[PDB]
Amino acid sequence: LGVYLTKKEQKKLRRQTRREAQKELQEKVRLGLMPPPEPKVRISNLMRVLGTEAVQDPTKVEAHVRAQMAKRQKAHEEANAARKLTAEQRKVKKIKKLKEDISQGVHISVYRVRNLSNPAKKFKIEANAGQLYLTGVVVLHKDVNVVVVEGGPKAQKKFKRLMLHRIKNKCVLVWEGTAKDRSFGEMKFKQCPTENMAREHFKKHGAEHYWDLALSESVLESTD
Amino acid sequence: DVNPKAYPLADAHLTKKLLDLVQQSCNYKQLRKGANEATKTLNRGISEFIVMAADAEPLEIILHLPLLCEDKNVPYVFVRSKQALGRACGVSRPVIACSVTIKEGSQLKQQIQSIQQSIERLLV
Amino acid sequence: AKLWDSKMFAEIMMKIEEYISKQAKASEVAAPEYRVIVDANNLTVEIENELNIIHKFIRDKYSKRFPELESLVPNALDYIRTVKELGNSLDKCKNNENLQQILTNATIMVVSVTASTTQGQQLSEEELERLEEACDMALELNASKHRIYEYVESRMSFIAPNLSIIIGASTAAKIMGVAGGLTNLSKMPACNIMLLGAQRKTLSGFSSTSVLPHTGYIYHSDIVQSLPPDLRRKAARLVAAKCTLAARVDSFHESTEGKVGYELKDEIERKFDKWQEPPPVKQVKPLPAPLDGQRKKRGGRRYRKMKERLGLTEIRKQANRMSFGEIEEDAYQEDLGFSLGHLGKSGSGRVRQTQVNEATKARISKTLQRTLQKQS
Amino acid sequence: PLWLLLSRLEEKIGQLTRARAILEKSRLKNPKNPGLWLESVRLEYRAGLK
Amino acid sequence: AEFERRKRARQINVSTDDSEVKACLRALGEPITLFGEGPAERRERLRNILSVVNSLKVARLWIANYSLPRAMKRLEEARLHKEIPETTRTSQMQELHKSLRSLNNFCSQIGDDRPISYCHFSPNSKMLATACWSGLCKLWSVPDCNLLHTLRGHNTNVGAIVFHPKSTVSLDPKDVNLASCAADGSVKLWSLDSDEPVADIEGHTVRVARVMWHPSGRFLGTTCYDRSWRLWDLEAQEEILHQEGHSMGVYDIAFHQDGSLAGTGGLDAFGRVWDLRTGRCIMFLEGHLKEIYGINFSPNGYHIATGSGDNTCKVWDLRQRRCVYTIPAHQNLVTGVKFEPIHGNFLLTGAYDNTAKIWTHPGWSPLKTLAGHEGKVMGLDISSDGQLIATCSYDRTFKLWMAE
RNA sequence: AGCUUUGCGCAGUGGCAGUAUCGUAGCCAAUGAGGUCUAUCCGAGGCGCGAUUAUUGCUAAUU
Repeated sequence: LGVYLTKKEQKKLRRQTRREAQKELQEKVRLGLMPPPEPKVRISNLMRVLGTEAVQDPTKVEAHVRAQMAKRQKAHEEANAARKLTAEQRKVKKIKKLKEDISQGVHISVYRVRNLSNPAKKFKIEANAGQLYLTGVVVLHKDVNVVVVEGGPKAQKKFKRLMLHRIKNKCVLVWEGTAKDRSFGEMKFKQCPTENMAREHFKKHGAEHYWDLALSESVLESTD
Repeated sequence: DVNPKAYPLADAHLTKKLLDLVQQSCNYKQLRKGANEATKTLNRGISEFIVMAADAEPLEIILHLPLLCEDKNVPYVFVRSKQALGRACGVSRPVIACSVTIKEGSQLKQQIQSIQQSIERLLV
Repeated sequence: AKLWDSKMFAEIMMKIEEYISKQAKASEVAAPEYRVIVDANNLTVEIENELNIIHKFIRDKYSKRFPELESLVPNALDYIRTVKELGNSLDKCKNNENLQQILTNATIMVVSVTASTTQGQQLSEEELERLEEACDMALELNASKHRIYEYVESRMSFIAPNLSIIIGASTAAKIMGVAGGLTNLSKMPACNIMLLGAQRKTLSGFSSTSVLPHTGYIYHSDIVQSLPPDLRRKAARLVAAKCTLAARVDSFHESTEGKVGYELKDEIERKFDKWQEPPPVKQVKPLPAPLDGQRKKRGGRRYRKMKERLGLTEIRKQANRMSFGEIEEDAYQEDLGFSLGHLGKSGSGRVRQTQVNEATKARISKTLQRTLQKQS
Repeated sequence: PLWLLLSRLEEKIGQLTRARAILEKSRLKNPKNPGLWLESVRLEYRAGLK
Repeated sequence: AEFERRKRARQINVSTDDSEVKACLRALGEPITLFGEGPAERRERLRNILSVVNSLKVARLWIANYSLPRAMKRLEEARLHKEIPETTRTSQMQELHKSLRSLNNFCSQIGDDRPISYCHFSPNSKMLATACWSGLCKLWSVPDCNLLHTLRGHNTNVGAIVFHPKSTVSLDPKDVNLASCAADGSVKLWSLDSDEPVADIEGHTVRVARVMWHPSGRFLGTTCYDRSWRLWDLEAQEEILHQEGHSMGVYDIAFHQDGSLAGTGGLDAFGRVWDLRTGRCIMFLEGHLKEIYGINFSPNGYHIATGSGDNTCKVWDLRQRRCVYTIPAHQNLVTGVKFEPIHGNFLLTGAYDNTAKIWTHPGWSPLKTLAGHEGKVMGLDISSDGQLIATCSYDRTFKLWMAE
């Protein structure tokens, strides 16, 4: 139920925060708690700031100016690096944004592929499901290849796009839907030479209806 | 509560998602504010979906938008607040109707399609 | 072949539905009255789409005689009345005849002047008879449209009770007829509704401001026309927006009492009064007291640039110097005493001419630059 | 061309609803085709269903 | 020093409401308004201060007396079907399967210029009633799609219109024939000869989704969004049971062909099979996620099918009092679920996937996908003859399907 | 695992213009601000008032 801010509102906030910070710094300087700010000097600004000093001691003034510039650059780098996501912390943010809450419900998609012989494609499916927390099963038959994928809606959409455009016999979405609870674990890529034990394995998880739909659709396609 | 005339009313989660998408569309220069601009987008067929508020008084001033959406085959949804909808559009003034336009190659296309699918299965 | 054949069917249907409308009017003062209003408002669209076809046919036929009158008279009804009045004989004293009612005096003199050098041949007698037949049919269609508008305006207290309150029944009738229906009116943005009934009036050697452009029935409504001309555009926009709101309310047959209409009219009146509100009391700023105390002014890049701009330039330093005893020659008739001084003259001490300082180059304002960018 | 000609026959036959069904089936079998869409639009326009 | 106090004052959040500022100031005892102190100065002062510091029984008896003989007769009918040779049952099974796979879009008629929310077949399978969102109900001839008797309808969107079970067969056309539900909750009774409503059932202050008669034709079941479903008695002209068992709104109600049971499917994601004879929830459906938008008791008398937003059609067995099979039907929200009216020949499903599918009732395997339409299929119905299928849709058109 | 888009901050470097920058418990405004062009089309702030070296600070001189 958050409320967004208009661009004028953002400009007002930034302007008033910067003005408050400037007033605080000026008050600190005037009160004596802070030394007055020295003029900012660059190479092009060297003579305009200290021409009298640059004439007598050119190299000393050059060193002082470069020291001030390097101090500013070092402060900038320290501010940037100090506030930098640790390498493990980067993963923690990434490992969490991809973990959808399946407490409310799990989205299940069923795919049937004519051919899945390529080991590279098998590795692609397995790795993509593992990274996206897409628990499921792959059952290999002569023609039917039931790919049950369960997880979060974002992961489901990404994985559907994966086999629809990123990975190439054709790939057909059998059924996409939701269920109360998950019923399969990590990718296993079970080999099922015959239909009976494939149906039995799908019955072990209580999801034999996916196999039934895939087999019936494959039979109808073969007759067509 | 809300006016029963606004039957395709979104819940809290969909309201938040819709407001986020509206703000993103405003950032991408893909949004039209106001009922008149929504009508113009509907007549030109360049509207992905129409989001309108349920606090418009009277609500009949925007009840023509569902009819135009049905005629042009465009999803539409009702949000519970005309002040939060205006804020999502980037305008402090309340907005009772906003239209998300069609821009080819936009990075919001996937989110727009997901929101369209969510809306089209919520009306009944 | 087709338009002439369909004209008889259109006339028959219009007569039948006009008899139905007369019966409904008599009965008012299971065949409900709302269907009668819908039939009449569809009749308005049919009459418009037949009248424009008739006007195109007359324009094509009359173009052989006086081809230029179409541009001078863009209005369809005015075109038909003008070609009826002039006919085949352009110079037949028709200029001081009923044309003064049909057309403005300026466009009357324009069309007379154009007819002076028509370079168009006379029309055959069959072409004549066809032209007067088409003109009479168009005038009869216009009269039927006027009757339908009168009937609809008589019943605006029921079909659009809210929109009647704002602009009145007559303007309501006009906008409903030109929009094609109350439902068509509601499914239309307020910007388009404000332009309903607008005519692309020709400007005859005048600015487009004099001939009010983008002005429709709402701009000429009673409430909008009651404001001073400098506020009538905003008045038209606001009234059009509120009329669009009322039409959207009316198309759903809500607030039949007119509560929405009364609220919208009250809001419009309040906004009009605010626009007419007298200016507030504004304090007079006294002259600043003269000051002699020292004032410290910052330096830096901005001060350097202002010093470079306002500072004396070698071209101007040299033009301020005038030689002693070197009586020069007058170089500007229009202003005597003007001289270049030492610029390009002996005794300057400089062999080469001073270059132009680019810091003094002319530049335009930021807001002016924005306006120029917008104009592009 | 076979689809639209059969639909036009059904329109001429007087059973316009069968023509609507045939055109719908044609569009289903041939998705995103302007030719079938044009005839489907003309069928309703010629039937007065503007 | 005081500069740090000023820095603290900035970080202090103070309410922007003038009344709240005055209340907070009065709570601390300080004067609410100093002389010439506006709301902004009042807020500044608050900031500085904070920085410093009996008809039911009769109806049940009648329902029991009507239902027990019918349940018994269904039992002996099932026993006789068991006595029928398995070869004959199998043969008629593949005959039905071959007939279903030959279905085609017979006709396509625009019901109205607005989406059609419901379609119902007349008991004689010769008239079709379509419920539209424009507030108009229309009656259409089944063999040929043409309007024959329009209805003035409601004012809001019409949810569902259902023919009386004895209509067009026994009772006169001037009597009650149809019951239609609207989006405002109003329920109106209709006759085949009068366009205006015969009667207007009231009491539903909130929208009612579905309205369907009891198979006996005497009781009318209405489901409201008040987490309630009501049973209306035509003879008594008064609602009988306003049962409140659903946690959320109740969408669909299905009655038992025997008349003993009634099933309510609501937005609670769970279904309940109430007992019309005792008014107690005999069996509680569970397993569907998200709202259930469809339910229909099978003519077999022991199978229940429900359609929900899970893109699934769960079949529930009354004998085992548990779900038996979950059909993942369609790729969008499932609304219409209906069996063959005569027997458990097949199962018809419709969803927001702008398509309809047919499944064998015993095997729950697909036979023919009724592909077509261009909008979400809101509702469907199968005629008593069983070879007629009507599917209204968001496409503003309804279609008929017969084997060819 | 990288890559990349948008918005918001925080800084760094660089460029440009001081006839302009702000303030709004003043008013109006997507329920439409404002429309010379393109008007059955355009779509966002406008106005009034106030501050000022046409943003404001320090520093160094003379004082």
